Amino acid sequence: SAKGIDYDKLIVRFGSSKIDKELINRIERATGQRPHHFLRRGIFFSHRDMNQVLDAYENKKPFYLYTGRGPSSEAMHVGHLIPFIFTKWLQDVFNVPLVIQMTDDEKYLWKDLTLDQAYSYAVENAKDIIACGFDINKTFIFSDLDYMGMSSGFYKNVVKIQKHVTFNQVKGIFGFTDSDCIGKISFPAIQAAPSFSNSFPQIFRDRTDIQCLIPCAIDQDPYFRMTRDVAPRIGYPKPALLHSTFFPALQGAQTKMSASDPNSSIFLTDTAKQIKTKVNKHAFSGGRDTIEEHRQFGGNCDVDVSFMYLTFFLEDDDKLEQIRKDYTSGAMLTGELKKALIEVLQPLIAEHQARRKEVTDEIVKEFMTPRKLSFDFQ
Amino acid sequence: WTVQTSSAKGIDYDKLIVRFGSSKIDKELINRIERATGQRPHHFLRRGIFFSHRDMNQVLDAYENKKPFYLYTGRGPSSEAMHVGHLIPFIFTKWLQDVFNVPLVIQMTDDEKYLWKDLTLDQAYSYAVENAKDIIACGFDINKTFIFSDLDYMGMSSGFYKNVVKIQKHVTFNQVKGIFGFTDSDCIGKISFPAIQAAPSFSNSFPQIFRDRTDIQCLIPCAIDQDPYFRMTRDVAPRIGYPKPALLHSTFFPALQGAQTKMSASDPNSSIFLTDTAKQIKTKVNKHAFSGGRDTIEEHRQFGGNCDVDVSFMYLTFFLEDDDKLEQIRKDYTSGAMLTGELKKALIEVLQPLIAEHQARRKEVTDEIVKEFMTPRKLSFDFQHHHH
Ligand SMILES: Nc1ncnc2c1ncn2[C@@H]1O[C@H](COP(=O)(O)OC(=O)[C@@H](N)Cc2c[nH]c3ccccc23)[C@@H](O)[C@H]1O
Ligand SMILES: N[C@@H](Cc1c[nH]c2ccccc12)C(=O)O
Ligand SMILES: [Cl-]
Ligand SMILES: [Cl-]
Ligand SMILES: [Cl-]
Ligand SMILES: [Cl-]
Ligand SMILES: [Cl-]
Ligand SMILES: [Cl-]
Ligand SMILES: [Cl-]
Ligand SMILES: [Cl-]
Ligand SMILES: [Cl-]
Repeated sequence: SAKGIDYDKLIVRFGSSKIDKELINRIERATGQRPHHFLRRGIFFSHRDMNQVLDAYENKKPFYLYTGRGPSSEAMHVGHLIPFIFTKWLQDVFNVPLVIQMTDDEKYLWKDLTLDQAYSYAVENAKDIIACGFDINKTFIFSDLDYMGMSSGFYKNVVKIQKHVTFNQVKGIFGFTDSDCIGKISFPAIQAAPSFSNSFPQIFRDRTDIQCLIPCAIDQDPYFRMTRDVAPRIGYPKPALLHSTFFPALQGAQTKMSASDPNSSIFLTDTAKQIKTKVNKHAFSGGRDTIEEHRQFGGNCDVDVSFMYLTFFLEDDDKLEQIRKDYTSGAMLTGELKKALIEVLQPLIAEHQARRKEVTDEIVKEFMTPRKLSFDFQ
Repeated sequence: WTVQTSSAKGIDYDKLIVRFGSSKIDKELINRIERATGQRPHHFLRRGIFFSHRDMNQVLDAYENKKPFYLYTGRGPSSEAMHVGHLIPFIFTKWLQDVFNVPLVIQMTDDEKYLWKDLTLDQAYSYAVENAKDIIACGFDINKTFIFSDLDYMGMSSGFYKNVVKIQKHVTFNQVKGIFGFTDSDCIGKISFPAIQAAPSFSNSFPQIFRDRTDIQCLIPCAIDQDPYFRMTRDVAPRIGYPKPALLHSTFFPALQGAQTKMSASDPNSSIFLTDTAKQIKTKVNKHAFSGGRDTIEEHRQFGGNCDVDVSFMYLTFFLEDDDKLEQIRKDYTSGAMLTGELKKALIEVLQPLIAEHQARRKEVTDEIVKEFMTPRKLSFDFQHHHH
């Protein structure tokens, strides 16, 4: 479907629960802040135990944030930023510590990479993540390869989890086969491990009762569905989830943007010209065949990739609505909608590149150094 | 354990060597060890207890060309209960360390036991520490040996987990399915554990001790039941740029009721535990050690005893140091001149001081000592690793 995938159905067959006006109102109530547009516009549409997190936050109880990034390469696209942009907002609004897993071991196992390459992509991607604005005093960005060997609790949990997840379970959840290397088969435990606070003793005082909130693209849910199942089996609380939709590929919402097909992506390193070019020449249009027909029948926002992008990056709700109405009425031609998006993306990407340029190795190193964060858990 | 576990003579090891594709330790190899070490080869070697190997000549070539090599063996801490059989590989390894003068690495697989058994991480780990005491009691040099818990070292090593992952990358579920008989129903922890046992075969898993060196020859002494793990390790090694580990296989220490089984810590009276009192040792031998003697004393004087099925005699071949006395007991038992009671009495006079001495040495292992042994650190050996 050109309308993108059916998320309402995805929620159902996934067992998650939808983020309704009720939950969005509570989030605004508890925080006293207007909810981020990702929630208002349905971009972050699903969740698991978000009310629990809210209860905890409601009663001054602690909780922490956790997301990850598979460093497949030094090239990242705007799609990759969505969950991070949101996680950064969550960190500022709730003012909690954040844990960001860089699965360099995952990509070593799955791709034709060297340990050093994989590790090197984590460090490089971390600069982009730091460019999103995370507070150096409230966030630990770690590489699985490095951290496994310098944590008195990370591996211990990986093992616990490994004892409670069978090969059948992962064949059924992730689709592994008898031909997959043992590394792949047991990897899910690595990604599940950061859901438990005692995986990070340096930041949590050996405590294991701290609520964990995991914001992520819906495609990561199977790992945490599995995590939540074992949490009780090993005496730990279930991590909560906040699911986001996929950022659409240029060719159409039928697919999500993917570094695999570079033609469907707008990279964080693309020049202003390349951005303009990819949008004009490749962004699927919900507009009409001829401009005459466009003026007459108007465009279809529900399948127009450029409009969808504005939904993610145009913050002003009024300007977005105006644009929706004028495109739907024909008052605006896809060429203008296109130009409107381009004027939003170019600065968004240029600014990001400017931020990235500021994060030095000394800075990346501190972010990645296991340490006590400016929080007290006693 | 597959063929011969029915015969009273125990497993057929020469037929096991062919199956496993290993090499038999013959007189040439034994004499080469003697010439290379300037020592009389340990009796386990002289008597065929350590009968098989893989690349031992490679280790010897390296040693003779002044190249270095290190030792690697391990223990699965199923419980605090260790028996006489568990000492065999350690006693031999301790001899290998003194004789060749090389660093030693000993893996305590608490994670393996946590995976396979009904234990808590703290239990498994404490078993590692306790067992570590008995192992230290075998006389290992604290300046030449590093004993580590898996649960501990994994989380404090810059090279261990990396090698485990490299190994995990080159071993398929199918591969371990056909080697260890794993199945779709096992936990993922087990499926991949073989990589944990494989990892210490490579020197860069111990950066502190070998200074990031990646080419140091490794010798693994163990009971043949551990070979599968290393047939696998030897396979992946080249695939990941590392040298293959050499091996020295030992036979199984017999269970009291017969060489049909292997002495297992599960059967309290199938073994002579290191904690047993003099009286308990005496009792176990006389009452439970399968006899190769004849049904009646008359048949015995006429047709003599059978040393190939007699458990007490098998134990003597493992612990009676004096070759001549062992032969005399063998000759006399076979001729029927000696009764099983007398043979039994000889073994008891050997086992009691042995176990007594071990229990006494183990009492000398203070908390601080076990800690230093398990603390990653540079050992009394230097390795040069130059590069720009
Ligand atoms: N009946 C017997 N007769 C003689 N020696 C025996 C007997 N039963 C056990 N052993 C030796 O004891 C050590 C521990 O083996 P476990 O199976 O307890 O422990 C285990 O489960 C191993 N996977 C632990 C391990 C980890 N890495 C290693 C490297 C080499 C040898 C062993 C290991 C071993 O040295 C073993 O050869
Ligand atoms: N496995 C994810 C990265 C990741 C690890 N942990 C996470 C937690 C939340 C979101 C993503 C992650 C990927 O391949 O991209
Ligand atoms: Cl609603
Ligand atoms: Cl309400
Ligand atoms: Cl690839
Ligand atoms: Cl010979
Ligand atoms: Cl033999
Ligand atoms: Cl058990
Ligand atoms: Cl490799
Ligand atoms: Cl008589
Ligand atoms: Cl140098």
